Amino acid sequence: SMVTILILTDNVHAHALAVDLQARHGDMDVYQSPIGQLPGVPRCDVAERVAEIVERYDLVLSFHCKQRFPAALIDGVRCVNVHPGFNPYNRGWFPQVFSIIDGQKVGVTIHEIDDQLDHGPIIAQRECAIESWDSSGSVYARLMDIERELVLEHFDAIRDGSYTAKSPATEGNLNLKKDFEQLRRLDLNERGTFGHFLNRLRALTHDDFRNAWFVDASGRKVFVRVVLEPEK
Amino acid sequence: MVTILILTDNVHAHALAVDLQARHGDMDVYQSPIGQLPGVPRCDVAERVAEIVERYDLVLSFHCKQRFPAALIDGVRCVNVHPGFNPYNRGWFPQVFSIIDGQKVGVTIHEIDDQLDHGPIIAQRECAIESWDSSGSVYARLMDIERELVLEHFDAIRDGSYTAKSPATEGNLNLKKDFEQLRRLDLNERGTFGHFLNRLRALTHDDFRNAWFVDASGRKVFVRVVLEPEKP
Ligand SMILES: O=c1ccn([C@@H]2O[C@H](COP(=O)(O)OP(=O)(O)O)[C@@H](O)[C@H]2O)c(=O)[nH]1
Ligand SMILES: O=c1ccn([C@@H]2O[C@H](COP(=O)(O)OP(=O)(O)O)[C@@H](O)[C@H]2O)c(=O)[nH]1
Ligand SMILES: [Cl-]
Repeated sequence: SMVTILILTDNVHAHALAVDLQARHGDMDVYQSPIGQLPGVPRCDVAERVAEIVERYDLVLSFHCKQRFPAALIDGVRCVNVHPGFNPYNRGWFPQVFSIIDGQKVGVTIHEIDDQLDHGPIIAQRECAIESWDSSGSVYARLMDIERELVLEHFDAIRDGSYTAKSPATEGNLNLKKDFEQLRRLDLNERGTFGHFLNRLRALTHDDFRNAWFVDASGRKVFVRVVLEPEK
Repeated sequence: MVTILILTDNVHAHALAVDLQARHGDMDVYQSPIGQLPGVPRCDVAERVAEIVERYDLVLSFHCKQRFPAALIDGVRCVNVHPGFNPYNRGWFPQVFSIIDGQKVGVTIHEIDDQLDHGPIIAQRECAIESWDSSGSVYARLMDIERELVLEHFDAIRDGSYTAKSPATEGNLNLKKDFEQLRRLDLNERGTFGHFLNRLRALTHDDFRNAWFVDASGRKVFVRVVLEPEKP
C-alpha cells in the first residue's frame, strides 16, 4: 500500500468497480471529471491540478476516459487507462457499436496513456465475442463483466508496475461522439443487404435508449430498436 | 325468430360472439374441428350440412379460412367477417401483407360464395396503417373495428335486410404458405432500409417469434422490431 492511487472515471459501472477496488486497496481516491454526471462524486479538474496530482499520487488509473491527459501529467506520474474496446480497433467512443457494424474485434483493453486517445503500450486485453443475435446493449453488459474481471485479476500487477506493456502493431481507427450521432439517423431510402440493416439496428439498440430514428412521410419522428432472440 | 350459428376459431371473435349471444340469444357458438379454443364445442361443417341447414337460419363465421360446401351456401344464408379490406389481401393475416404492399387493410362483412373472402360485401371499414405500426398494433385496432362494425350492423345481418355489393375486381389472395415464406429473412437480400423495416414490422406481433434467420454457426435467431413515435 506504499502505492497511492488516483482513480478517474465518469462511468457509472467503472465507478462501482472503483469503489470495490478502494475497499480492497485503501490508499486510493476516486473522482470524476468536471463534466461527469455521477451523483455525489467529487471532481478533479486534471488540467489544473497536474502539480498536486504528481506530488500526491504514484499512479493515476482512469476508466473510459475520453479527453487526453496533459503531457506534463503523463510525465510526472504513471498513467493507465481502462478502455472498453479492443485496441487498436474502434478506439474512442462506444467501441461495440462500431464493431457490430464493421466486424472488427471488441473487448476491454488496459493500457498506458500517451498523447493520443486509447493509444499506446497495452498492459492486458480480453476480446468479447459478438454473436449474431447481440445488440449493443447485450455486448456492453458483457464488456462490463469482462472489465471487472480483467481489472480485478490484474490489479496487483497494475499497482506494482510489474508488467511489460506492448504497443499495438498498427494505429487502428478512432471514432468520436459525432460518429455515433451520425449513425442514429436512418435514411429510409438507403440501399443495402438485410444483414447490413440488421447490424445497424442492433448496433443502435441498447436497452431503452432511443438511438435510431427516422422521419416519416408526414414529418413524424419515429424511434426504432430491434429484439433478437436465439433459439433454446 | 332467427336462429344463428356462429363459427369461429379466433379468440377475439369468440369473445365477441359470446356478447352477441347475451344480446340476441337464439344463437349457438362453435369452433371448427381444428380450432383451439378451450372448451368450445366443434361443428364439423362439411359433414353436418343437412343438420345445419335444418336447424339454423343464418351461419355467421369470423375469420374463416376453409371454403364452405356449395350445399351449405345454397341451403342457408352464410355471412363471414374477415379482418381484411376485401378484395385486397384476402386470406391469411391481411395486415401483415398490407404493411408490406401498402394496400388498404380493414374489416369486411360479406356474403360467402365458393371462393375465400370473396362475394358481395355487406359492410367494411378501413384501418389506417401508421409508419410506426407493427402487425400486432394494427391487429389490435382491427379487433376493435371488427367489434364496432359487427355491433353496428348486427340487426341487419340478423334480419338479412342489407344491400350487398360485389367488389369491382378480384384482388389478391394470400395463404399460410405465403406467410411462412415471409418469415424467412435472407440476410443477403438487397433493398431499401424502408423496405426491410416494413418487412420486420409486418412480422412483429407481440411475442410471436415469426421472423427468423440462420446464422453462420447454424443457429436460428428470431427477430422483431420496436417502433415508437415521438409524443404528439
Ligand atoms: O446516448 C447513448 C449513450 C450511450 N449509449 C450506450 O451505452 C454505453 C455506455 O456509454 P456511457 O456513456 O455509459 O459510457 P462509456 O461506455 O463511454 O464509458 C455506450 O457504449 C453506448 O452503447 C447509447 O446507446 N446511447
Ligand atoms: O403464427 C402466428 C399466428 C398469428 N400471428 C398474428 O396474430 C394475428 C391473428 O392470428 P390468428 O391465428 O388469431 O388468425 P385470425 O383468426 O386473425 O385469422 C395474425 O394476423 C398475425 O398478425 C402471427 O404473427 N404469427
Ligand atoms: Cl502482452
